[PDB]
Order: sequence, then C-alpha cells, then structure tokens
Amino acid sequence: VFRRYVEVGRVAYISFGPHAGKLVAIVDVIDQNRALVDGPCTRVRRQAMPFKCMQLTDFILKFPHSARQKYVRKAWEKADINTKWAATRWAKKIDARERKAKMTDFDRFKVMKAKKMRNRIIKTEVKKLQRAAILKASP
Amino acid sequence: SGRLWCKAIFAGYKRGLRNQREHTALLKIEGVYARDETEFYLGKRCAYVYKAKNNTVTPGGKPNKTRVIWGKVTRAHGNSGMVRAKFRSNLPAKAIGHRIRVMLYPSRI
Amino acid sequence: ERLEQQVPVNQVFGQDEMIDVIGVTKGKGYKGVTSRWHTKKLPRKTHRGLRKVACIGAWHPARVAFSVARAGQKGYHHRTEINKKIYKIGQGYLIKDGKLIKNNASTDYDLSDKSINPLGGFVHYGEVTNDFIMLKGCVVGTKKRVLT
Amino acid sequence: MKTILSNQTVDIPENVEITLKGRTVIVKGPRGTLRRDFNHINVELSLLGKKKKRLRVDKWWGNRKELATVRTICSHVQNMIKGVTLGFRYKMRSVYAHFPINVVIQENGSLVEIRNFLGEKYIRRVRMRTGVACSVSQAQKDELILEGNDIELVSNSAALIQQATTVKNKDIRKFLDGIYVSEKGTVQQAD
Amino acid sequence: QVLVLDGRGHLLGRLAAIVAKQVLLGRKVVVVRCEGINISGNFYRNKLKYLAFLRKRMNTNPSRGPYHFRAPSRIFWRTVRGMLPHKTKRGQAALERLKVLDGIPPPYDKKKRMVVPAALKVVRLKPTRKFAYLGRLAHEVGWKYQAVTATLEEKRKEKAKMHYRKKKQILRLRKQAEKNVEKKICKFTEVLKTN
RNA sequence: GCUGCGGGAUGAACCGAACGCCGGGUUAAGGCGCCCGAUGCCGACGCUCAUCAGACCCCAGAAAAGGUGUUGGUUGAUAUA
RNA sequence: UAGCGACGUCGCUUUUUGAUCCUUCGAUGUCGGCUCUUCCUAUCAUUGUGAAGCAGAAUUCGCCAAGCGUUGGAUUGUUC
RNA sequence: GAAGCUACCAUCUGUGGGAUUAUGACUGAACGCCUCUAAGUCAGAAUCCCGCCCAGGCGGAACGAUACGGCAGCGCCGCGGAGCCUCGGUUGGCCUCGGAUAGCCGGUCCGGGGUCCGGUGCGGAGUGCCCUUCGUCCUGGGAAACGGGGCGCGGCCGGAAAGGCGGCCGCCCCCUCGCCCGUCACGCACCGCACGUUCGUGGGGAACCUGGCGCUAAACCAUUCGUAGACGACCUGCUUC
Ligand SMILES: [Mg+2]
Ligand SMILES: [Mg+2]
Ligand SMILES: [Mg+2]
Ligand SMILES: [Mg+2]
Ligand SMILES: [Mg+2]
Ligand SMILES: [Mg+2]
Ligand SMILES: [Mg+2]
Ligand SMILES: [Mg+2]
Ligand SMILES: [Mg+2]
Ligand SMILES: [Mg+2]
Ligand SMILES: [Mg+2]
Ligand SMILES: [Mg+2]
Ligand SMILES: [Mg+2]
Ligand SMILES: [Mg+2]
Ligand SMILES: [Mg+2]
Ligand SMILES: [Mg+2]
Ligand SMILES: [Mg+2]
Ligand SMILES: [Mg+2]
Ligand SMILES: [Mg+2]
Ligand SMILES: [Mg+2]
Ligand SMILES: [Mg+2]
Ligand SMILES: [Mg+2]
Repeated sequence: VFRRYVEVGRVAYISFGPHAGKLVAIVDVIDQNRALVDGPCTRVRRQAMPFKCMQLTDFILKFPHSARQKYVRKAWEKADINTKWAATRWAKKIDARERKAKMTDFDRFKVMKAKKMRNRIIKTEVKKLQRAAILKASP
Repeated sequence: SGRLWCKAIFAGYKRGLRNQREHTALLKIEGVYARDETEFYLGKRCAYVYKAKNNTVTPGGKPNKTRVIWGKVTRAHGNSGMVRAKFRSNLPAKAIGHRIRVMLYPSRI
Repeated sequence: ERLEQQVPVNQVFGQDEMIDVIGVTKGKGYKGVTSRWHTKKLPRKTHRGLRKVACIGAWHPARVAFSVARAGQKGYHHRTEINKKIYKIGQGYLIKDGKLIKNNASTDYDLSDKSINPLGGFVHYGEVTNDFIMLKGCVVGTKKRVLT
Repeated sequence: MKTILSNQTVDIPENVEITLKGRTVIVKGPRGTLRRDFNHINVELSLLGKKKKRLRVDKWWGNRKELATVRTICSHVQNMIKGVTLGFRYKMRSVYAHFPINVVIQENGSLVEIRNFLGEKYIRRVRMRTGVACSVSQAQKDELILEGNDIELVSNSAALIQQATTVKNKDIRKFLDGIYVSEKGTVQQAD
Repeated sequence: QVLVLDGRGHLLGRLAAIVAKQVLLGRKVVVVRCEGINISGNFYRNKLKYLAFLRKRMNTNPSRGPYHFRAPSRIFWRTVRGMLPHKTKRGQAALERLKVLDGIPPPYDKKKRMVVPAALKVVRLKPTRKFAYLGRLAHEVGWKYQAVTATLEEKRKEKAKMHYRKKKQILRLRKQAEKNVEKKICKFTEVLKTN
C-alpha cells in the first residue's frame, strides 16, 4: 500500500499540460498542491507544477532540497534515467500508442492483412488444445 | 462497398431560449467531442436522406422512394464538438434525433 | 395422487378452528346517503327534502372530495369476515343398514332423532343432505350463495 | 489544516497473531479469534518487524475530524488483543432493596430470565449476543458475571440487562432497584 | 444500437441527466440493475425527502393525482422523466427509448454492461460522505420484491462465475497456443505498428 | 401609460436595449448538469455536512441571544528553575 | 433560573379590532344555528419519554407527536 | 300475521412486521482524562411504510375451443410470383462479483493462506475478433487434417426473471485456389459528379396459381331465472329422458 511517494528527488511524468509527455524531477513541495520541478535533461525549465498534473514513477534520485541545476543534472546523469527509461514496459506502451496513432492507410491495411494470417492459426491450434484437454479429462 | 460518410445526429436548430432560427441547424457528429477536432469537418457536405411514398427520379438508376435534402457545414458550435450547418431548405422538425450523413466530397486534407 | 378425486370438508377443516369467510354481501341496489353512509337526517322543516347531505364541502377545494357521502349503489360487495369459530362438522345419509339414517343435530345430551334442516325445510333453500359446516354468528351473503 | 502525516504505533505480544487482508483485521490468540472490518475508516494499517510485529496506523491529509479515528482504530485493536488474550468479564450486581430479584440462566448463559423485579409478574427475557456467556457467581449475593471476548458485545449485553430492569411511571432517585454493572475487568489476571 | 448501462455505483441524478441527454439524440438506453443506484446524503435524509414527496397528494381525489412509485426502477424512470420534456411529442416519443429494469433479466444478462464514469460515486463523492442505496430506500417504502431480486441476482452471479471461469480457461489456452507457435508466425508488422 | 425585443421560471415600473423586410459576424444584461443554445475546460484557491443545508437588486421571508461543530484573527497569561 | 420572573428588549400570527381603498356598483345573496368533509398544532386526554420544592397517589414544566376523541342540557337570535 | 326489508331496539367480528423519532445506552478519540458521536453499534413508541382488507392499467401471463354442408372457410410446414402503406437504420462486441488507503493474472502446497509476473490497467473497450471483399481462370510457396456453407437426421434441453440461439458426436450431395505472398490472361474501361453499398426471405393489411399435414366452433340478440336489478349490467336452465 502506497509504494510511491513524492519527495526531494522523485522523477515524475507529465500527463497533460504544456509539457505533456516529459519527465521532471521534484525538487521540493511548495503548498501541498504544486511542487517545483527541474527536469534538466528532459528539455524543460524550472517551474511549479500541480500534483494532479504529474504522474509518479518508480525511480528516485538523490538530490539535496532546493538544489541547483548543476547539482541535479549531475545526479540525473549518475542515475542514468534516460537510457533505462526506454527499457521499461511503460514507455514501451506509450510509444506503442504513438505508433498506433501514427498509423497510415497502408499500415492499417498491412495490419488488417496480417491479422488474417495470425489469428486463424492461433484459433486452429486452440481448437486442438481444447480437444486435447477434453480427452485428458475424459477418463 | 462500405460506408463512405460520417454519422451525425440532428439535435435541433440554432435557438436561444424563447425563439428559434430554422435557417441554421446544429449537428452532433459521432466521434467529435472537442472544439479542436471539428476543424476537419468544416465545409463538408451533409445529406438528410428519407423515404416517401411517391418515387422520384435519381441521378443514377431508376426512380426510387428516396429523397435527400442537401446542405453543408458552416462553422463550429460550442466547445463540445457540436457543429453548425445550413441546408438549401430548412430541416423538418420531425428530423430531430435522426441521422444526417456527413459526406467527404469537399476534401482539403 | 388426488387428481380426479373428491375432497371432503372434514379432511381440510376440523372442529374448534378459527376460520375466515370470503363472500359477496346482500345486494340492496341504489340507496341514498342515509341508507348507505347512515348520515343523520335533516329536520322536517327543510326544503328540497330530508334524506340528503346538507353540505358537500367548503368553497375552496374547488371540487367535491372523495370522502363526502354520496348516494349510489349499496350492497353486493366483496367482503371478508375474520374470527369465525367452527362449531360442528356433520354428515348424514351414509349407509343402508338403517334405511335412511340422518342422526344430525343430535348431541350426546339430546340423543334424539333429528336432522339439520328445520321442521318444514329451510327458507328459500332445499335440503342439506350433504355434509355441512356450522359457524358461529351471522355470515355475509344471501341464502344459497357461494362462500369460501 | 490538512495535516501531512499522522501515525500511531501499537505493540503486539508473542501469544497473539494478527493478520490483515486490507482494512480487515483478524487477531488469533489463546482464547478464540476476533475479526473486524474497518472499511469505513479509510486509514492505512501496516504491520512491521519480526518477533515484534508492531502495527502502525497512518493517515495522510486528514482534517481535525478525520485525525481522530487513527487513535480509535488503535484503541479497538488494543481491545481486541485484550479480549483475545484475557477476555472481558463484567460483574453486575443487583440492588433489590425490598423485592429480591431472581435471575436464572436458561441455555448456557445465552438467555437471562428475571423474576420478581419490584414485585411485577412480568417475566423479562433477555438474550445475550453470540459469544457472551453469563453465570451466577458464587461467594457473593445477587450478582451476575458476564464473560466474553468482544468488548462491544459483552458491554452491549450488560447494557441490555441493565436497561431491561428500568423503573417506569415512578421516581428514578427513589426506588433504587435493578442490576447495575459494578465491576469491569479481565478473566485472566497477572496481565 | 443500444446502450446497456449498469446501475450499481452510479449516482441518481448524475446518471439520469446523462441518460436523459442521450435519449433525446436517439440512442436506445437500457439501465440495468437499478437497485444499486446510490444517492448522496444521509439515508435518513433521503428517507425524509421521499416521505415528504409521498405526503404530496391531491385532496379531493388521490387516485386522480400524483402517482408515487415504490420500485427503484420506476423511481429512476420518474427522475429521468422530470428532465425529459414529457409533455411534448418529442419527449413522449423519447420516453420509450429508455428501459429501466430491476435486476438483470435474460434479455440482458448475456450483454456486456457499460459504465459511465461521470456518474460514479467513487469520483463524485468524497470517501467520507454518506450515501444511501436506492434498493434499501425503496424496500423501506412499499417495495416487496427485494428478497426475490437478491435471490435471482445470486443465481445469475453464480452462473456468470462459471461462465467467466470457462472464458478464463479459453484465454489461458489461447496464450498457451500463442507461446507454442513461435515459428511460422513472425508478425513483425504487428509489433512494428503495435497491434 | 404612449413600447415592442433579450435575461429576472412567471410579471407595468428591474437589468440591457429601443422596433421597416432579410443574410453573415459580434455583443450588452444574463447563462453554460437535463428541460434549454452553450464549460464534455484532464480550470485554480479555500469554506461548508443540515433528522428544516444552500443556491443571485427590486423578488416573495426573519430578529435579539447561544454552540467544547469546524475554519481564520487579536490581546494576554504559564512551561525543562 | 423545580416553577415564575419586574425594570428593559427582540420576534411570529392574521382565530379580535383598527389603518389604507387595490379588484367587485349593467348585484360575488350580507348574522347565527343544523348537516357534512378536510387540514393545521401553539397537545386537553390517550402511546413512548426528560425535569421537580416528583416518598406513593394526585399534580406542574418540555420533548418526537394531529393517528384517534374532545359530549348531554337550562336562558339568550346570538359569536361570546 | 307468513315472506321480505329493518334496529346499539336483536346478533357476530374487528388482527402484526420493519426502518426509526423523542429518549435512555455500548465501544470510543478529538482533548494523556472524561464524553451516546467524530467514525461505528443497541433498545425504542397511538407517529411513517407495509402486512390484513377494498377497486383492479392504453399492464402482462397459463389453459380450452377455434367456424361443413353441398361448392366452402380457417390453421401448420415447405414454397416459388406480382403489387400497395409505414418509418428507421449502412458490420456485429455471446456477460464474473467487488473495492477505490486497492485489486488483476499465474498457481506448488495445506473455499482461504504463501510465492511469482503485470499495475496511470496491454490476458488492456484510447480494447479485441469478423473484418476495408469487384468478380472469373492457369500455375507456385506457408498454413490447414477441424474439412466448409446446410431446404438434412439422431442424442441434450444447455437456459424460466420477460427462454430459442449456440456447442459437442455419428453420417448425409460433395469439397483440399474458401486464408497470407507471388504469377500469365479477362470481364458495363459508361468517357469528372447526387438519392451507392446494409440486419430486408424490414413491420402491417386484401387477394392470385401450386405441394404435404390437420380443424369442423363460440359469442351477442330473443326466452327463462332473481342470489341482481332505475335502464344497461350481473347470478342461472332447455335432453326428449
Ligand atoms: Mg332487491
Ligand atoms: Mg320552507
Ligand atoms: Mg406519581
Ligand atoms: Mg398499497
Ligand atoms: Mg389613458
Ligand atoms: Mg414617449
Ligand atoms: Mg419601455
Ligand atoms: Mg422577457
Ligand atoms: Mg442603472
Ligand atoms: Mg436600462
Ligand atoms: Mg442577425
Ligand atoms: Mg455576461
Ligand atoms: Mg444543451
Ligand atoms: Mg436557518
Ligand atoms: Mg424570481
Ligand atoms: Mg407578492
Ligand atoms: Mg374595501
Ligand atoms: Mg348572481
Ligand atoms: Mg355565487
Ligand atoms: Mg385526524
Ligand atoms: Mg351497524
Ligand atoms: Mg442518539
């Protein structure tokens, strides 16, 4: 229960807003409704963003409270968040959504044509596995 | 084969509270629920298709019971993706809650 | 198991059993307010008659209320009476050892030959040769009327 | 003022085992087991530590009225532990100034029959809540011992017994008669 | 062409407004399991409101007056009718599109139910707020079929449990088959265009 | 009165605004959960729980007094002696 | 301060009267009594309750409370 | 003074369950203690609702009979054919419960417990299957042993809250280009245009020619009765034993 917490050094994802789709680092909490975010390596300046605007992630970084950019970027590069961000099941789903939205007509046609070949073999194998299980449970 | 138009419902004419304007009609097109999404449908032709008892001549084929009222999208309406339209003749009041097919004949993108 | 078979009343009911009677009351026809709602009669000096309701309602209900006594049909209503005690379940004309044995209405203290039907037959009703039920007090409905 | 964090820690003895599938708390001890649903509190419960197993109760962003329940939860857990370890025993003595109150148990102390209360011929039958057993103690006159595990049930049965014998249409200051809970304690001592 | 909206968890007015707006467009809406519709506020408060509504009645002839309904489906129907222009022909024609029903009948147990998050109590009311269930509120005032409703709900739930077990077994077999046929099925297009 | 029109559900005096017949755009007052056009904004801050909540000049309801129900403020007095 | 509570002061009511004359003068039949329906509560009694200078009984002050009752006559046209 | 009407002027009967108000209480913090309350529990009444009773909706179910006679007439199955009225849709989604300070999936073990994945939900409705197919023919690679449509048969009713489509097995007239990629050659190539493509063997009503299987009534009026009636209405009878 409550395995995520906001703190000095929490990397969060911006769901909506002017910087939607980018990661930021929570430097400190201001007034229990918005927090200062840095995001040095994600191409965003230091500003205050509401808590409901951001989404928490799993990674945590070691910053002193109210630290400067030259001290937060060093720890960001030490933690190496950017390269490991692609090696997760969440950024992969996000990129998958982007690709499905970027689908063109030829891409949709090719996907529709590949579904015919993919789903039918799966169905004909499920029809065999079900009968195998029935024959196993028969005696 | 297959449908070549978008689906839209006729909710009512352009109106205030104690008066109506039958020259302009409002359309709720399916799939559009925001103001930033209705810019694609601006200028698209619209057709209210119904059936009568007396068959009339059609541009292609034998006469049919089908009768269509033509119009087109004029501008947007509100922030909920609703759109406006103006037809050659005003829509009958019985068409409220029915379907006007939005064609794609005027193409820009 | 009991389809297409007869059911006596002694199998369904017993003695000293409180019972409910459902029936239709005596039809009396179109009756006035004094006969249907028992409204007090107006004095003799009144014009337009006596056996009426002097006041229907006030000025501003704008209508006649449903609770005002009105002259209409009285009687022949579906009624139910509760807490009716059963006194006797009797039957007669059973066997032919005695050529015609009734033995009805003969208590263990009386021990005299008698029957249920009175001396001279029932009024507006024939014989009660079949088995009968003897209830306390009066019961709704006219003579020879079906009751449940 | 939307306090950030409010935490309360409760210690747990070695005899009793406590578990949580959520807000539900189940305590298993030497005498029976207790289980309570806290779905109407909206507060975090977490057990931590090996061979100690302390239970912490955490509330985040609670008002002045919501920060009060974090102590009531710990008090309820303490009462559950106390009842599953030692149990709750209420001694209720009956004041019978003139008419002697004749109390009897009907079925394993689950039903109390009271006769001759202020001379009335009415027979007052009060059933106990499940898990509470009542008896007539010895070496003392006109008393009833009510023993159980759940305090909210033992005290409820005691209050039912006390309210069953209530004067009506008379003076309350005068006519001091009825069964009143004199003593409240545990079944097991030395704890 | 129909919208089978579940009833449990949704607030009375918050759901009825959406249904009344969607019916005037032409979509045939069927609200299923109306006995679970929650109502904000204290249960005693809602009971007092309903009793004050019951007190209102024509004096001269109560039969020819306000018809108070006791079933929760009929309560929701009257709530939607209060927003629909039922005195006009448009509202009269739209009133048949709405089908409020208690429980989940045979014609609708097999259909998948929809949930409107704009009327859900979880997002509408704070977790500390009191709410009242329409089923209990109606049963406390002149409703008699709560027991049989609960019994039939238990029956259909015990049936849907076995149906879901069968569906889950089918899904497990499908995943096993997908893992089994690794060769002969490349489908790099499916991964490059992300399903 | 001599005066229509848009809002105040309703209306003589209120708020805008004054009037030939029309098409397009905008707006005043007012409003955007459904009746009924528009917030279906991933709106902001904070207050409020009533077993008689509250919801917009005229306008259609209320006082003195009180609350250890909460939420802010002021003057003060005590406490590692 | 159980029960009252002066000197002062703040409210509700149109079951009294009074102030104005807004609708009614080509008419709204203007006292009382009889019969009958419904509603209100500021409760006389009855159901369940709290407080007394409530020992019991009989009483007095309130609370949720209009479901059920609140009569028969002498004189008066009388309301009273 | 019969019968009938009638009298508190004679006689019989008039009934209980729930949530709760006022109030008294349990556990219990706020506020180290106390507190019926702040979250949660208990008892609770001429009041509220229902139970009993009264009438049953432009409310619906279960069952019986469904038109002889001499040509008729009307139902069920399988049907080919024409015309008329209506208004609406342009793929269908065949389903666990339940919470939101928690839950989903997978599972060795003893319905629950433990462990392992997923968790701004991907075994996800911002979802998934059928799918975006103009048709015919020759010929190659992958997949396919269920075959693939059913005017076809048998076994189960699978499911009663308002049920009828789907699955399995045995055959039937037969079938390995029905799917994906490649290949030679054709077809309304109508000459830039709208109401096109769909659940339509849509709903309803009157008849026409043809096959097979079955049916041979009941209401109202008249008459009679009075347990009922202002008139209607309502309760009843007819057989030649
Ligand atoms: Mg007669
Ligand atoms: Mg005279
Ligand atoms: Mg006394
Ligand atoms: Mg009723
Ligand atoms: Mg003048
Ligand atoms: Mg002028
Ligand atoms: Mg003017
Ligand atoms: Mg106006
Ligand atoms: Mg001004
Ligand atoms: Mg002005
Ligand atoms: Mg204009
Ligand atoms: Mg404005
Ligand atoms: Mg609107
Ligand atoms: Mg107030
Ligand atoms: Mg107003
Ligand atoms: Mg006024
Ligand atoms: Mg005057
Ligand atoms: Mg006159
Ligand atoms: Mg008059
Ligand atoms: Mg009364
Ligand atoms: Mg009488
Ligand atoms: Mg209380």
